[PDB]
Amino acid sequence: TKQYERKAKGGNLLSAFELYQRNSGEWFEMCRDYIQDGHVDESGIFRPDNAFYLRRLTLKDFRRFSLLEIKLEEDLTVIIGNNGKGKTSILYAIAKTLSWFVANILKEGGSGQRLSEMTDIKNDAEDRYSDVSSTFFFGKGLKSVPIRLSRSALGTAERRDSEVKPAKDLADIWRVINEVNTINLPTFALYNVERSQPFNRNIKDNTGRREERFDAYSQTLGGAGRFDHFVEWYIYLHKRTVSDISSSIKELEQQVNDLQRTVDGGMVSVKSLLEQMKFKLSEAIERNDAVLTESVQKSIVEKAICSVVPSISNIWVEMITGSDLVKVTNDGHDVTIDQLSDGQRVFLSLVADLARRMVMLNPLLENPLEGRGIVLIDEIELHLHPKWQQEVILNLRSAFPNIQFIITTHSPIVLSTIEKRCIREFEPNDDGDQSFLDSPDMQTKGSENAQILEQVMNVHSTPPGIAESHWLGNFELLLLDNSGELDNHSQVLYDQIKAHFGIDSIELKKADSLIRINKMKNKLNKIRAE
Amino acid sequence: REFEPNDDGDQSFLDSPDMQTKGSENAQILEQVMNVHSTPPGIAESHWLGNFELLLLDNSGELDNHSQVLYDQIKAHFGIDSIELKKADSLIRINKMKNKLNKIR
Amino acid sequence: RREERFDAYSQTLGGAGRFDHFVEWYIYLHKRTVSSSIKELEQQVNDLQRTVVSVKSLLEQMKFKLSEAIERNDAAVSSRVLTESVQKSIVEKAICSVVPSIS
Amino acid sequence: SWFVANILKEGGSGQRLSEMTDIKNDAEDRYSDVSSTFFFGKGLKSVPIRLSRSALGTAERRDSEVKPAKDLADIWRVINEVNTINLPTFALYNVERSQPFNRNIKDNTG
Amino acid sequence: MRELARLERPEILDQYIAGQNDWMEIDQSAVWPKLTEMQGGFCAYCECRLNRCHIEHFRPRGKFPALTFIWNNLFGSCGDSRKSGGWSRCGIYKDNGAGAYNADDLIKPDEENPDDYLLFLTTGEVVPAIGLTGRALKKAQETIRVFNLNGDIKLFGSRRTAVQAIMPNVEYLYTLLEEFDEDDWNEMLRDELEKIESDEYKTALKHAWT
RNA sequence: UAGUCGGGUGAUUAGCCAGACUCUAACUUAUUGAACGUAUU
Ligand SMILES: Nc1ncnc2c1ncn2[C@@H]1O[C@H](COP(=O)(O)OP(=O)(O)O)[C@@H](O)[C@H]1O
Ligand SMILES: [Mg+2]
Ligand SMILES: [Zn+2]
Repeated sequence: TKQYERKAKGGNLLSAFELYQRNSGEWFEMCRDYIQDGHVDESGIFRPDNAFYLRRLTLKDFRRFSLLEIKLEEDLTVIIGNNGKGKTSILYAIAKTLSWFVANILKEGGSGQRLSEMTDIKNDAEDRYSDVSSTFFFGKGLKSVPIRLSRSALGTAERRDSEVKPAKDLADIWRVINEVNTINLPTFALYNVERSQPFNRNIKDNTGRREERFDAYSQTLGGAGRFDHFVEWYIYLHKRTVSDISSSIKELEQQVNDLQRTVDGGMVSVKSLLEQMKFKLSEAIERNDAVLTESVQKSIVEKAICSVVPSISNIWVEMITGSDLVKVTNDGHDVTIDQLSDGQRVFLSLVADLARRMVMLNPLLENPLEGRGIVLIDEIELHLHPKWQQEVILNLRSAFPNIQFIITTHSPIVLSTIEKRCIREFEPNDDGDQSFLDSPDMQTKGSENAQILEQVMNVHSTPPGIAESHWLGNFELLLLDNSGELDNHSQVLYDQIKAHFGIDSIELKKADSLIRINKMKNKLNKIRAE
Repeated sequence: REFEPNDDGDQSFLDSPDMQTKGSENAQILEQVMNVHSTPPGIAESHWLGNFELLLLDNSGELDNHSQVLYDQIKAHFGIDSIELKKADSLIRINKMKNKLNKIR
Repeated sequence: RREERFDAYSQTLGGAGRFDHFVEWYIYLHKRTVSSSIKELEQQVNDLQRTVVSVKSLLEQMKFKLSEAIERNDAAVSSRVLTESVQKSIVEKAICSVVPSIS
Repeated sequence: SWFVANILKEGGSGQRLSEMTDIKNDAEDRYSDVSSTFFFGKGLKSVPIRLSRSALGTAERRDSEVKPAKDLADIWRVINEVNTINLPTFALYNVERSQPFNRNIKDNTG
Repeated sequence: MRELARLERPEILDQYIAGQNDWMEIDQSAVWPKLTEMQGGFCAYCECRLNRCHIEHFRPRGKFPALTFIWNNLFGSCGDSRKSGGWSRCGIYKDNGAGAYNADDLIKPDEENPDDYLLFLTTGEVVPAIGLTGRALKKAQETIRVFNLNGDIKLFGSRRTAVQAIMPNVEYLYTLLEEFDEDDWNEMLRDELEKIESDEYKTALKHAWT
């Protein structure tokens, strides 16, 4: 129609797509360019011209929340609060919404997930239904994609309908354009606390192939990833890389060259091995000579893992025992995956899974980890030592620079690495009638952990249920009550502090400081009186 | 019972920390027992106060153009009521007073 | 577990002849047989360890060969056994000789 | 596990060390030992227990020494049989305690 | 790091001779009373309170076996080798953690005043002093690197905390420069500087005060 | 900084130029019906 033509020529993606569907060249190219166009910034990072992110979320009578609105950052949003404030509820709500995109990218008219009629409606809601409303953004040509998931309580006669057509309409564009000419696709993933599972190498999935591209969407919003699928996929990649002879020839050529250098260096014991390898190389060259995409994929993932996971410097597949084993160099020692600590394994699993999916979904990018998507992580600090907590967010953002991360944490150490604008904080005495979440007053990035605890997380620097925690405070009060002089009572407490905390304790030094300053203040006061 | 941070598996005994932990400040336990900086070293803003102090000491305690710029950055980033800005203010005051004494001498 | 000579008597009089057991076993033997004295092997492993990035795969192979040689050396007279390469060849010959229309 | 097994049943067996995971990878002696000493009042100041496991290649078998655990557990079991006594609680809560709740509350099988 | 005043040479070093005799032979309880008089129960390099402590050869026995029973070369350092591994500053780190170093390019605290080379920030870093180039810069930078005077978190934090505890007092004293006459105010500053000899990290506390 | 408003240019829904704005904070919509603007009479 003329109306659609005008909007499409103005840059509207949906209109361009509608014109493509009715006339089934120009319009196809418009749609494909809208999805694929982008540029490399000054830092060498690819940036899509049309970004995809969640803008806003509204929850009505959902679990704890009577009515709650959240505005999200395009890059990173961190939700903080005490246990039971609904941090996990928020991520669950988002994940269910994202399931509608995934279902429709896989299958025309696919069905996403639903709100629970048993658990998800607020218990004391007068209206017996719940709504999760989301608005997504996809460039200036599609500024608003509104979705609503709704559910009425069990045994209510009036049933409230979800509104999911906009999700389906956008997902249709991705699916149909991809079918004609390959495009990069968005990654959606949820990593909840269920990602902490025991590892089993042996239990193998026979429900689809792992090398097929759309396997990247398999159980992507189930909460645990599929680290088993990663291992299978990685072994597959290894077998294919070994099998193509030119890389084997190049590898064999490199091995022959290394062995020749050793023989030239005076090690005559390896001459027999060199002759064997030269023979193998000659045979390989003689066999019919012709870069594997599989080799590059493997390298990308290996680099990602090693860059993000601090204890892991190398990862590889060994077959020589007679079974396929993935091995890693962890803290300088070669170990199996099963030998990793739970903390290391869980974090490795997260990054491995995410990297796999991004590589599979972004085949046209030079760096596939610069693809688009939305990733939800619950309790990012799960099983991490404080040292690791100080690096985790920086490493993730560097490895996946165009993903929107939505994170929950209980860690002041994590918060010390994040700007206040990214933080959304529950009011302490909320009770689920707060309308809008807000950022803390204090700047967290680069701040001391003690300050974050007190100013942002409302936790005292010393444990209130221990008497010794109050002694320095009491000591100060005693000094102030006795005109700054060390009386019998102040001396006793001083001695107690000294005896308990020790001679070079911070507490004692503070006490000493108080004595010195108060003595000097009193001397001033006497001079002034004279 | 604490493991040594650079244990390569040949540690024979697990040992108690030297500092008393019960009733101690969390920031102290981080540094003295867990071997972790109280401020994240991989954030530039964590070094600004140190850099600010060094600039002040290089210019005989007077706010030069460079020190003023950094001061303004600290103010802009941490805020007017921040502990970091108060420390910076304190540094200015003390160093100015020290320099005045030096000039009198 | 490793295999041992008297595993030949395991389930011999009920449970023998299952395709899945064969395929698993056969692939296993293939992976092992893809690609010397113990002292010589020990010396080669030591020389390769001193060199050790590109030779790391070769070192792991040689360490495996050394371990196998030690194991065979340590293994008893009662459990004496042909090399995996020979075993594989004999079974392949048997299959090709017996099974109609498999060459 | 050796105390628990023997409180429940005479000559009950506790859990063993794994040959694959529990032995140090570069162990010269190719075995692992877990030695524990328990205390039970001034009457029984030392109850030593050792769990042992040798690697697969087996130059010599290293046996676990669990008799003191069994002996003590026997005392609890036998005296309890005659007259009810209070018994010790042993429990491990590892990171596997974090798992989803199944609503489907089962049979009172009894 | 403080300027140290070496004075009198002990009798027991005269008996043992370098080359023939080994270091482990000597009675070490004979040596400590003179070092404790010199150093004041504090470390040579970091100025922690000594509790676990060992005799440190400034130039090591491996590289320099001639310098073994020489009174210049001995210093009382923090940490104990015999007790445990994983001590990561001062004498133990000089040997193991700092592998490659020129022994010439280090501040020997008995010979040289370290206050020309090292400045102590109230943030609890230690830095090269204002206006050093070439050799003096190289000596400042290597002393910091080899004794690990920032990289040890236990040290860095313990020093930072010590300085930050007194910074209310330093602020408050200099505001009363206005009101008091010189003889009163100089008595006040001398009294404070007197107290911090008995305190730990005394050089760091001096730079705050002066 | 970013987003926003938009006077000018520009074979012109682009790009470029100029000036401005900033409550945590626009996402441009629907006919033949209704109302409004224009045309017709
Ligand atoms: N249907 C519901 N009605 C009312 N309160 C609910 C309902 N479902 C959950 N809650 C409450 O919401 C909280 C759930 O917290 P959760 O979403 O896991 O947040 P967090 O992860 O921050 O603890 C608990 O306080 C629980 O009592
Ligand atoms: Mg009309
Ligand atoms: Zn020291």
